[PDB]
Amino acid sequence: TFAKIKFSAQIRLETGLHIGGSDAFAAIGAIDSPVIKDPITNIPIIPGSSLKGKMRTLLAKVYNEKVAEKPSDDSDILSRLFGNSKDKRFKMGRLIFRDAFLSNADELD
RNA sequence: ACGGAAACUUUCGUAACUGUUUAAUUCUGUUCACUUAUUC
Repeated sequence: TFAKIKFSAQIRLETGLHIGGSDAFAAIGAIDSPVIKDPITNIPIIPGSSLKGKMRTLLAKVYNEKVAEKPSDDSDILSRLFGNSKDKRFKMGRLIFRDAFLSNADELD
């Protein structure tokens, strides 16, 4: 009737990425867009907005039936997984992500 | 050298007792700080 499925995993980075954050003040040697971190502490963290915006794009190009043009209006077979602000049959999404935090500080030092 | 002369409709007493503009309601549904790039 109503179940809760939590996909707990550990994202391992094999190659250093580069995602721009807010302002260019993460250190004393920046000149371009740095990396988003934590407003309280000083640990490089990755938000959850970049995961939904990238996984949906790479998935809607093989599981679709029509050439897309605008978001929330392509491939109805997967629109119920992320959401749709135009279809009256559903509005809320059934896939809630989470801002991944760096928990590798217990053995990095 | 008047059917006149003498004289408070006056004294007393809250329009009063009682009583929620109340019950119900996410300012949210879609959204990578991105694209091209030999520290040689």
